[PDB]
Amino acid sequence: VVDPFSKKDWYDVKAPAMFNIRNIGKTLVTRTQGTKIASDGLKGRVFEVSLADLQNDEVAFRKFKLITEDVQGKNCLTNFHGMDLTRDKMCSMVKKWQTMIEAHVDVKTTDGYLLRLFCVGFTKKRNNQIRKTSYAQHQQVRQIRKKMMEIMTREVQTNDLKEVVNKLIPDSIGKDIEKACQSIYPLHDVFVRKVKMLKKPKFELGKLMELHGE
Amino acid sequence: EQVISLGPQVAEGENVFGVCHIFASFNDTFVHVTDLSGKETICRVTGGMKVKADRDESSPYAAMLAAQDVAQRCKELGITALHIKLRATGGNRTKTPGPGAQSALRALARSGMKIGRIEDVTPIPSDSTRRKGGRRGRRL
Amino acid sequence: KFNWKGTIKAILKQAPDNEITIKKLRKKVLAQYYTVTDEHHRSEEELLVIFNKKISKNPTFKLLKDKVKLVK
Amino acid sequence: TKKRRNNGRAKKGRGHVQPIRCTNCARCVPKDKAIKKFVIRNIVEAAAVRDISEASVFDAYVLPKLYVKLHYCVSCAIHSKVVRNRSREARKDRTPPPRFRP
Amino acid sequence: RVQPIKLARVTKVLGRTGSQGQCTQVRVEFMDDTSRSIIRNVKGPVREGDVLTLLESEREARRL
RNA sequence: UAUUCCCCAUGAACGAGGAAUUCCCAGUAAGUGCGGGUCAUAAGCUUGCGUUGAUUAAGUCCCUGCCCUUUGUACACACCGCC
RNA sequence: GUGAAAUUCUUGGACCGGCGCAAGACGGACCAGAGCGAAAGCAUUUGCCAAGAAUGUUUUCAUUAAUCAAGAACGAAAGUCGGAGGUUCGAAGACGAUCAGAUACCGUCGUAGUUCCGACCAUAAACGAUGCCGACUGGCGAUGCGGCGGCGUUAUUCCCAUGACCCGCCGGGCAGCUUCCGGGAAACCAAAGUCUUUGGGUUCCGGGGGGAGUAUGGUUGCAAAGCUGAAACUUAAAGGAAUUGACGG
Ligand SMILES: [Mg+2]
Ligand SMILES: [Mg+2]
Ligand SMILES: [Mg+2]
Ligand SMILES: [Mg+2]
Ligand SMILES: [Mg+2]
Ligand SMILES: [Mg+2]
Ligand SMILES: [Mg+2]
Ligand SMILES: [Mg+2]
Ligand SMILES: [Zn+2]
Repeated sequence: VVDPFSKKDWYDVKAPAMFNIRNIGKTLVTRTQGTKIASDGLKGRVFEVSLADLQNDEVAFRKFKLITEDVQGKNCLTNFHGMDLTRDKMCSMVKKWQTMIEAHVDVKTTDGYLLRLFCVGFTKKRNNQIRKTSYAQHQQVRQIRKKMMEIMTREVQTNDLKEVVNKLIPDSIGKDIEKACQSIYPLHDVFVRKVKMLKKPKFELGKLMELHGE
Repeated sequence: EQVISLGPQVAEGENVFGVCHIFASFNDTFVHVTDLSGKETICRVTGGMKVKADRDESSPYAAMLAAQDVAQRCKELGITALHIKLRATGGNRTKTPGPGAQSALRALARSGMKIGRIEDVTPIPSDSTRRKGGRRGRRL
Repeated sequence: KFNWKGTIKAILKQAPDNEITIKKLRKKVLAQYYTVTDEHHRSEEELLVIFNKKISKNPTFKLLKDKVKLVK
Repeated sequence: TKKRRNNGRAKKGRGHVQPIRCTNCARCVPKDKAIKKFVIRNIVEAAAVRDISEASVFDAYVLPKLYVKLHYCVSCAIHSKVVRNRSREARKDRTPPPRFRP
Repeated sequence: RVQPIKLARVTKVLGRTGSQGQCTQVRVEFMDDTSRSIIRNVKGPVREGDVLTLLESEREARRL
């Protein structure tokens, strides 16, 4: 009979300490009653947040996933869950008369956060070029792809999630790939397209406090 | 305003956000509004909730009326700003949003709501799952 | 069902020298058709071509270049 | 008689091209024969740009574009007036229509 | 519940429409926020420079 | 089987018209009479004339058609075609 | 969902939003008058297996060649047989509409099939509606592969290479524009030219329209059917390409 919004109380969602804008926003949930709890129905929510809403001066077409992991009263503490580009940016880069090279690698950080990183890069027209198309041959595409996979593997394989996300914030990996592949075929729109989480160990709460603390 | 139980206890200058999933297809429009996660629904008004003619559920006027009702309800629940997630039918079928995206987004803005990020979330397949018309299509 | 050949033969019987102009015959046949019929989908042009097939394509009738004559 | 030198399609050095589905009737068209069209229209529909701009919470926000690629069969392209019949010497003209810039 | 009655002043006429040439497009401006201006369909002889009344203000008019 | 007219009686339908459909934009439509033709006898017809005098519109190609260009055609008695 | 609706699903909570899980398909945008393949055909990454054209070559053999009845390999889709699998579509079928009717077009559901493995079938507007091999006869700009040669720009790196671009040349390709080469009934075609000034080599194949790719015999196939294939009789035109009109929902 009664409206259900009198049975709800508002919580606050906190980003980790990689970002300087700590407060994401406000989520709500029904108050605990019976056998269903507020906290277990609150965990596992996913907040796709833009990067410009977490960093005050970074780009807007990159966005982060930030699953919630624990509840500290009126606060929902989140941890990194994935990264993606916006739809319009990805649709804006893909155009005709050039070759698109994509690569993906499955790879585990030091603390057991097995990821899947997707990369993308496009062949670049020279400034004095008068031919219409800029097409890499198949062997050039294959060794560019090989360089992409080896760079992503060496960048995330020897780190853990904190500085891996700190690499993903300015996308230094894409700049490394673009710098490395200039001797095969010059690429210009090189990004890490998408980061996917495949496995997480055991939820050490002290680690989540370290991420949310200093 | 204020209830004060319904609505978050916030300051007076800063604003609280929601997500407005606008499914504007042909034959209908949806002005669903959720919280930031998308798991909690605040309000949902569709175009067919406002007209009783069954051919203009996708008309811009019905989308405007749905957007106004959604804006009033979300305003009395304390939500003041919205991120927009525009959507067509997509997948196998058309990728152009329907006739009701126009007036729904305009009416949300003109009803006194702050607009955040706008994004397209139409489902795009990587060439999957054969469409229905037969091989010769629909011979209207 | 309207009977085309029987109505045309009946009109040609009630005529001087079993002889009638095509226009008068067409007028009387179409008036008869409209006053006895039960079917309504047929158009004016379909009725006209049906009448032309009825008069020009019958062995009992002859066309004296603007008229219809009953042969014996 | 043979109407066009290409047979209505861009198939020169191959036997078979993969079919696609027409975007508004779902007819199977060969990919080289289809009338393709790329649309980079604005989401926010510039007749209504100022209301969205003044209602925005940011100060400098650039509106996203919408990127759809359309494929038409010949019948749908004619009926939706994407293309039109032309005379013979006008038929063999391959230039795109002018961009009506001013 | 409805937005109030709005008065609108007619800027240049945009031609005839309505499949019998019965309506015109007018590009009115709202004379309260004069910067705000929309296209509208009017029946009757219009004569740009005069004032309309709009019961439902923000509908649209499709561009000819 | 009343030419027309006059007088006294008689006092019928008709209460604004279904589906359809005609004509018309300014001294116009409509109302209203008056001449001419026909005429021995004679206008509910027509052809002219004044008189009173508007509503709506200055558009479109939707319906019915016309003109011009490109286009298709197995029609040329020409789509009421051919089959 | 449609022109409009209804069949259909829905407070036993559909549709919408979130997080997951599973299944089988299919590989978008990039993707082109681009490539490869005898055709049919071929597009997610990586690895393995054998193959191939072109190019380069002051390498070998030395006429070993071209086209080919009989014979042989492959051959889209649909179809058949057996075994897996069945997401989506969807012949048959049912229903809802529309209609004078509506065993249709439109809508809802849905069998066989669509997918994989193994075995058949041998047909397509299987088309460039154009046999293959060779020679000669205009121009131009591009493009793909290989090679050669040049001012400069760019990358590592500071140099010589090697890549990205720029300017050309040669060879083999897919094509384009232009031309009173010439041809052609013309449309058009640089091949459909080098043809009464008629002969480079060779295979298949047509002889007015129908009957008819039918009958019959043979032969292949599980079948469906494929291949080979008449005659009686009938008929004065059937066709091609252009022109003018008329008509065009
Ligand atoms: Mg509905
Ligand atoms: Mg049609
Ligand atoms: Mg033709
Ligand atoms: Mg083929
Ligand atoms: Mg097959
Ligand atoms: Mg179905
Ligand atoms: Mg099969
Ligand atoms: Mg013969
Ligand atoms: Zn179509």
